[PDB]
Order: sequence, then C-alpha cells, then structure tokens
Amino acid sequence: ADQLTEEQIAEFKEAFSLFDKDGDGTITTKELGTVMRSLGQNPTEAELQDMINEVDADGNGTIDFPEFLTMMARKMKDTDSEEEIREAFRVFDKDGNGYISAAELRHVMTNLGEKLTDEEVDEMIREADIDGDGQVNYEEFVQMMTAK
Amino acid sequence: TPRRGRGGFQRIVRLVGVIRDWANKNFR
Ligand SMILES: [Ca+2]
Ligand SMILES: [Ca+2]
Ligand SMILES: [Ca+2]
Ligand SMILES: [Ca+2]
Repeated sequence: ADQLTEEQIAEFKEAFSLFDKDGDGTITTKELGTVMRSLGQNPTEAELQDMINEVDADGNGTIDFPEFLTMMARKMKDTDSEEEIREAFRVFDKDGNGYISAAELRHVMTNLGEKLTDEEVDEMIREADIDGDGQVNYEEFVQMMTAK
Repeated sequence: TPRRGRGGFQRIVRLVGVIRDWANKNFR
C-alpha cells in the first residue's frame, strides 16, 4: 500500500496548495525554490531539481499529487519530533518571540490564507497552553503537537 | 533537515503536518 488516511492525507492535500503558488496540483523548481527561500533559507536550484527528481514520477522537475503523497506514504505516516515543534514555531510566529497568542496566530492564519476567529484562535491557544498565560511555549507546543 | 530525502520538500511536509495539527486536528 501507499497512502494515508483522510486525516493524515488532509495535511498533504492542503500542503500541496501551500507549496505551489497557483495550486495547480504540481510544484516546479521555479516555485519550489521561491517558496523554499520564502520561509527563511537560501538554498540552490540544484537541490530543487535533485529533490524533485526524487519525488516526481516522470522526473520533469515537478511533483504530482500521488507522487508527493506516495513518496511520503510508503514511510512515515504519523509522527513528530522536537525539531518540528521548533521549526513550526518559527513558521507560525514571524518574529519568533518564543510565545504565540491567538491574536498573532489569527494574524498568521489570515497572513497565509486562513480566516480564523477570535474564539477559534483563543480556544486553539488556551488548549495548547498548559500554563494558560495567553501564549504558547516550546514544551507547551511539543506536547500539544504530539505529546498531548 | 532530512537524512537522505528531500530537504525543502520534507521540510514542507513536517511544517504543514505541524500547523495542520494545530489548524484543526488539535483537540479532536
Ligand atoms: Ca504550478
Ligand atoms: Ca512530473
Ligand atoms: Ca511574536
Ligand atoms: Ca504559555
């Protein structure tokens, strides 16, 4: 077999729309390197091509829906790491103040393309904030992510 | 930083998998 459940796959379908700028269902080296560096890095095209070739079926320089999923489906379906929480935190919070509040979170969601509500973000944070101080720290995040 | 896979790709894989977890599948 080579696939994931509606939940696990949920992130994959969505992710695909995050990588590709037009979300046509395929990401090329042009968009790859663009969104890649957009996060906070300055890699090379070489990685984009090589990495992509490792994911694309026809190896034309762009990954497809099943090609991206199948690759990540054959292995590693559900899991996390202390790094995902740190990197994540950096992806969520722009200034990375080691503490994200529902407000800033809402600003982030809508900043990327998500309309979150005050009650939604507030409930999302308070539910992830073990200390309930209005923000989320490392441990609070790592646990709320996997070690709930 | 994967071991022998796709950095940018896998990077996105984890990032998305993380946010999505807090996006909806958080307190399910
Ligand atoms: Ca495209
Ligand atoms: Ca292709
Ligand atoms: Ca902040
Ligand atoms: Ca807190």
